[PDB]
This record gives sequence, structure tokens and C-alpha cells, in this order.
Amino acid sequence: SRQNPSDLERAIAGALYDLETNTADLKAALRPLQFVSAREIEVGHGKKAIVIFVPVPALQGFHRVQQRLTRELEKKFSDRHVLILAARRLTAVHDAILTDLVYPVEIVGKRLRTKEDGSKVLKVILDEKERGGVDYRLDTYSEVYRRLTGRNVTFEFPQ
Amino acid sequence: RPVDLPAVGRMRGAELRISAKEAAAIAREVR
Amino acid sequence: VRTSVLHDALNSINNAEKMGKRQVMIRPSSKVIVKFLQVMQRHGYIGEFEEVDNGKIVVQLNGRLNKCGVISPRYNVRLAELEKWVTKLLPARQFGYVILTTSAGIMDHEEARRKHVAGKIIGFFY
Amino acid sequence: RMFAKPFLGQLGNGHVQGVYSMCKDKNSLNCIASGSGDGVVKVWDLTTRDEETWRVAAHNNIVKGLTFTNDKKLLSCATDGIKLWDPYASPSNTTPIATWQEGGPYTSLSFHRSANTFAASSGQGCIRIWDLEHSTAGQAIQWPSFVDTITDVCFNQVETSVIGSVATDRSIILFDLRTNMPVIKTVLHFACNRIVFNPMEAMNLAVASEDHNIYIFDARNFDKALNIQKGHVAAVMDVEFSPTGEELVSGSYDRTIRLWRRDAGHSRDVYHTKRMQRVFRTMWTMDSKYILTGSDDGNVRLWRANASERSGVKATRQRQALEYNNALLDRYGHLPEIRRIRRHRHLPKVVKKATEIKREELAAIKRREENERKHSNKKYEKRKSEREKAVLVKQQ
Amino acid sequence: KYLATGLPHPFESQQQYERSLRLPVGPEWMTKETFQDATKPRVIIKQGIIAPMSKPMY
Amino acid sequence: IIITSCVMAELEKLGPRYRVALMIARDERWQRLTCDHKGTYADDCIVD
Amino acid sequence: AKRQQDRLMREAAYKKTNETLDRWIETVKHNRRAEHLVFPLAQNAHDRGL
RNA sequence: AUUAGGGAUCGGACGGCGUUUAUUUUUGACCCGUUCGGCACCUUACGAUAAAUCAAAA
Ligand SMILES: [Zn+2]
Repeated sequence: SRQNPSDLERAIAGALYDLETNTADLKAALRPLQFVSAREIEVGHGKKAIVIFVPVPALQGFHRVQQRLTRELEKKFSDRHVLILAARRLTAVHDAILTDLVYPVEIVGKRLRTKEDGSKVLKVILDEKERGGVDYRLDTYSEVYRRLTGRNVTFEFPQ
Repeated sequence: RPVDLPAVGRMRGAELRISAKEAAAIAREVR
Repeated sequence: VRTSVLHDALNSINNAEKMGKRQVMIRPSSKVIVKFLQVMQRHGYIGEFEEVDNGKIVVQLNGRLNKCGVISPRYNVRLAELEKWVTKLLPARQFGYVILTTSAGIMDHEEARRKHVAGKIIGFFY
Repeated sequence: RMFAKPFLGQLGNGHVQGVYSMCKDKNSLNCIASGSGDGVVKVWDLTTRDEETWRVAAHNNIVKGLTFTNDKKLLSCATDGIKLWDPYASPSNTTPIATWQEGGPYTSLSFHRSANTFAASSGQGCIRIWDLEHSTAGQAIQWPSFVDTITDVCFNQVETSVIGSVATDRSIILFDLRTNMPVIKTVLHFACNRIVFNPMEAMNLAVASEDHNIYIFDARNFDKALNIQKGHVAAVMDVEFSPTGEELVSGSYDRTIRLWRRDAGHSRDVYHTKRMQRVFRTMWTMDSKYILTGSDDGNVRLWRANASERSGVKATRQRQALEYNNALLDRYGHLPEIRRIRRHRHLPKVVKKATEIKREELAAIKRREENERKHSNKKYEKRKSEREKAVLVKQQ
Repeated sequence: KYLATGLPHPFESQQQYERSLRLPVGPEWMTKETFQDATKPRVIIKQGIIAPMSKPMY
Repeated sequence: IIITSCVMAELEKLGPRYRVALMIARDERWQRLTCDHKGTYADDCIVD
Repeated sequence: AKRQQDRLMREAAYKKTNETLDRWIETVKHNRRAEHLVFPLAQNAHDRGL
């Protein structure tokens, strides 16, 4: 593809190979995929979160099959938050990063709050149908967006 | 007469019409 | 149909400043309206506003502004012309502001004096 | 209703434009400061009113916040930041001797009862707190994931180390200072404009909200509101508790000022003046006999409470007479005749027709809800009481 | 009209209420001491500054 | 220049739509002479 | 998780606050149920024990 | 850019504590709530202005 491996690039590659073999009985987007990309930077304090970059047909491939896959990869891989993201190289690309980063939920709104001075902030508010399994991951979504892009956006469910 | 209206032209709602002669009349007063 | 969406927004703010509301829902949005609002918030004549999307803007207004207006012919102006234009457009030189699209962006007449940039009068408020 | 002549006076020239913030000397008895829309503060004595005592062009934009310290100095907030001046010095210094800008746009100020500490509600969704003479940047405490601009902030005097506050998320929030953290966040149906506490009942507190309504809560339990004081037309701009804590000033966005008992559920008094233009800051003085209304007409008007009960020492039978009439009312207030000529108060046309429309529309809404309940499956449920119904949600 | 049409809100029985008032309050029908006691306001405010309470009393 | 308290009051008696003129009046740098009567009636204040 | 952690921390803080308010509930109860309230309070008279 | 909504008006479309069709499901008639769309009343003007014209000559 485009890289020479790293210590956890080989780890995530051998992970998806031991998802090739000795498991399910579910096999859709795993075999036509090779090493694509992976990245690891601190989130919060004391905790980490892995992100894995994937090509654009494999995006909707993983959108067909991503339920319980992130779950098992989180459980047997380092007990940490797994995020799946495209590899790209401006604002439409940033909205693409947003809607790729939030996989089970469709966002509802982007909210640009100006203040009493020229300071501004963004708030993206998500769907109401799924709330329970995200609030422990919302901060991780926010910090990985802040590290990959650099813009300060906060993620919330409206009330 | 309302005191808030400027006198350079006429106002419809939030729209101020200024004819070319009035802006040229300002172009006379600046010189 | 009025193609000046910023004029429709200024009319909305004028009617809300007359009837005394505390917010509005300006349905068609534009970046120039955003910039006018930022100058408005610099001079504190509006409380706080948020751009929301389908978009529109919620504009919480305090009740300090009196009247909004747009110069439709979008008139080009130089420095001495800026001073004389602002003295014939606002009721007092120590009240209200006019808006310019200069080469340095969109700002009021005091900022255009600080940068010494001339430009094009578009709108005003008090 | 003959002797109801409640207006008293107009504090000096007033500011230039509208008056947006003001604050008292919570220690002495006569010292008032208010900051304008044009970035200037004035400090007034109550005994000599026709002229200002002290004046300084503080900021550029409107003077959002203002308060007195304990010792002699005072502090003003705006978009420039916050600064500390001294009004009572043998020289009139114009230069403020302290300043702060970091922490984003501050909204509001509040100063501690006993100590030299004070808190500031910023725009950054965060309150930062200084301890004077040995702190510089202060502690920035906030809800963990919070952005929205916190508007009001108030030191609770009776139980110290406790400060409640409120943001534009239509939520209010409670904090602690011994363990420096937020405590509770509760979200309402509508946006609140200001929070104060009940200075004689520590667990009780007060929010003024753009639902035209005032809500009293117990801090220990936000399950239902303790008191719904509803009388208004437009948004309520500010509330303050009487120092006796049984009475309440409510200045609202319409040109009215409504004077309240603590348990009422309706007005005791309404004040209106065709001069007065918008209300923004209403504070009792330290006496619970006079309230002060800070206008956007640029006036600081001085009104009396006890709408007829003139000040002055009283001869024995004079006060026996007036107490006699008072308790005489507290028996016979509910007869129709005397009730109508105690409730009869003339209102200006605007607020009159507006409250006609409001009562009509709320009757329509209730009829909607009743028909829907009767012709829906909600009929087999309890009528949820309104002091319950006011809260949207509570969380921690 | 000198009747009272609706029950007063603290009350629960007409007989409670009609027997609750029951007593003239002025100086013509009771002693001056009972007058003082019967017209005393619930709250009394002197001159001064009501600084909010420092120590919880009871 | 001098403005009477009656004049100031009459301006404020004119509604919010006169706010600019009100502020113009209330610009500080001019003397303010009071009145002591009941009227707040500009013309009589002036003539007296 | 940081969320539940700060939740329980602020919950304990809330408990302590409610304890500190329970130290005032008795006085509040008294004054709201009492016959006659005096103002300003005897405790906050500036010349107390002289 | 709305007045400011209510009381009614019908044209859909949506729902339902329910009566009658219904021998029980449709479905239709009565009632309620939501929604757009409009023939029109009144209220207050948001003002006006050339007045006899107005929810428009705002
Ligand atoms: Zn006079």
C-alpha cells in the first residue's frame, strides 16, 4: 500500500489475520484488505485510543460490516477505544471526517456559537435514538478530531 | 417627522435608496 | 423578491428591535451577514448569536440598538469621504456605525480609520 | 389605594445611555454603583443623590458586571475583562489598580460574604475565582464538558463555599468551594436570566427565566419547584431577594417592576412609569424598605416598598392605626368589594392588552391539552402538578 | 356581596372558617393588651441593616 | 448650554423612538439646572 | 470512565452540601413556623456582647 | 419581514380515550390532537400616510 510497518501496525495487521482465521463464520470486508494505516496518540490523561485509516470502498464495506467488529477488536486488543477513519489529504473533507468518525449515529446539526467577542466554537449534536453507549466515548471522539484536524468542536446530544 | 431617518435619501424598511445624484452631491461636498 | 438577504435580515432585526423581542430566526444565511453580526457583537448592540443548520441563525438581541439600514447602491468612498459620509449618515458622530467592505475585510469606520483603508459603504446601524 | 404614591426619586443625572449593571455595599447602608452601556461607572451615596460621588470611564463596551469588595474597593466586568478601582480616596484616582483579561469574556461578578474572594462567570462556560492579595489567575472551575456561556453567578452569603450559577443551556448549576468542583446540573424548559439565593433560608434559591416566570427551589432537591411566581408579560430581566428574605423584587423586560411576598404566587405590587424604558437591575437596599430600579432609560429610580407606608418615626396611635388596618386586611381581604379595590391597579396599554392575549392563549393551550388528554390514553394517568412540570431534567 | 363566595385558600371547612374569624379585633371589644397581641405583625423590621444570618440559630 | 429637568423629563415622556435625541440630550458635558415645582411643563418652566 | 468518576465525585460533594444544609434546616423550620421574626438578627448586631 | 392569535371554514395527510356502520376486519359518519393551503371576520397596528384605504397605501 503506502507504508513500511510499525510495532503496532504489525499488531493490528496480525489482529485482522487472527480475525481472518480461527473465528467466525462472518467474512465480508476482511480478506480484500491489507495493511492500510494506523495511528496512536494520547486521548484524555492516562488513556489512549487507536485509529485505523482505511480506503474509500472499504469505508462502505465496513459500513456493511462494522457491528461487533469494533467490539471484539476493543476487547482483545489493548482494552482501548477503536476508531475507524478514511485516509485523505477543505470543509467538505472535514464534514467527511466527522461523518466517518461517528459511525453508528448520523449527526443532526452543526452549531457555530459566537460569543460576546470574536471567539467562536462548534457544537455538533447527534441523534436521539442511541444515547447509552456513546457518552464515555464522546470525549474520545472530540479529542481525536482535535488531534487529526485542529479545530475545537464539542459533541453533544440535544435536550 | 421621524427623527431617526437619515437625510441622504429615502428608506423602505431596512433598505436605504440613494440616487446617483445624491452620492455625487456628496462627491461635491467632499471637494 | 428581495435578493438582498442581508437587507431581509436587517429588516428582521429592525422589527424585532421595535417590538422588543429577545431573539430571532433569520431563515436565509450568508457569510456577509455573519460578518455584519460580528461587527455588531464587537460594538455590543446584540447579545449573542448562533449559526444553526438544516441554515439560519438565532440572534439574541439586547435592546440597545435602535435602527438598521442598508445602503443598496453599495457606494465607493475614500477617507475624507468616509468622515463626511458618516457624519451625514449617523444622527451623531458619537452614535452608531457604518459598515465597509475594505481590502482588509469587513469593519466599522473607526477600524477603517485605524487601518487607514477606504472602500465601499454597504450598511449601518444605530 | 388613595395614599399609594410609591415613586420617590431619580438618582442624579443617571448614566449616559442605559444602565446595565449595579450593585450595593452589602456592609454599609448607602453606597450604590452602576455601570452604563457606554463603559462608564458611577458611584452614588443615598443621602446626597442629586450628584454622583465618583465616576470613571471604565471600559469600552457595556459595563456587564459590577460589585463592591469588603474593604473599600470595587470591581467591574466587561468584554475588556475585569478591573479593580477605588472610589473613596482623598485623590480621585481614575486608573484602576488591578486588572485581568485571560479566561475569556467574563459575564458576571460576585463577591464573597466574609472573605476577600470573588467569583466570575466567564463566557468560556467556566467560573474563575480569586482570593485577593495572594492570587493572580484564580481557579477555573466548570462542568466537565461545558461550553455555553454562563450568565449569572452569585455567592451564597449564609452558607459560604457555595455558589450556584446558570448558563444559556437553559440549565442552572451548583458548585462547591471546599471541594472545588461542580455539584449539580439541572436543565429547564426555558432559559433563565438570573440566579440569587434566599438570604434567610440557605437551602432556597431563585431563578428569573424568559418563560416570564420566577422559580424558587430547594437546592437539596430539584424534583419540583418550590414556588412559581408568575405575573408578567415579557422576559424577566432580574430578581433580587429582600434582605428580610420574605420579599422579592422582580424587574422584567417590559417596563414593570413587581414587588412580591415570599409565598405569594402573584404580585403584591406593580410599578410602571411612562418615562421608564427598560428595566435591567433591581436591588433592594440594606433596609428592606426601598428598592432601586436600574433602567435602560438611563435612570436609577428609587421606589418605596410598602406602597403607602411612609417612612418616619411614628406616634403611637399612628402606628397602631396602621398595624390595625394591616391585620384588618389579613382578615377581610377576600370580600369581593374590598378585594377589587385592593387589586385594582392601572396598567399601561401595552402590558394590558398583552396580558389579555396571554391569558387567552394560555386558556387555548389548556383546552388543547385537556381535549388531548380526554381523547387520548393520558386520561388514565395522574394530572402532573406544575411545580413538578417546570423542571425538564436533573443530573449529576 | 357582603357574603364571601369562595372559601379562603388555607381553609378546609366553611364551619372552620366562619368560626375561625368569630372575633372582632379592634379596641372596642377587647382589652388593649389583646389588641397589641392581635395586631402585631408577623415580621418586625427596625431601622438598620439586615445582614443575612451568620450562624444558624436553632 | 443648559437643559431643564422639565425638558429632560419631557424627552423621556416621549417614547423609545426618540432614544437618539434623549442620548444627545444626556451627553454629560453640559450643565443641568434643576426645577422645584409640580409641573414638569417645559414652556412654563422656561418663561418663569 | 471519567464521566462516571466525576459523577460519583460530584455526588459525594452533593451529599456533603446536603449535610451542610441539614445543619440549617432546623433554623429554617423554626423561622418559617414561628410566630414573630425580628430584624435585623440578634446575632448580626454589630455590637453583640457588650 | 412578520403582525397574532383565537373562534369557526373546508382540501388532503397523520394519529386515537372513544360511539355508529359492525354478524367481526375493513372502511364510512360524530369527537379530539398534529400538519400544511387558502376563500374571510375581529382584535392590536408592526406602522402608516395623500384622506374616505388597511393586517396592507405597513
Ligand atoms: Zn422647571
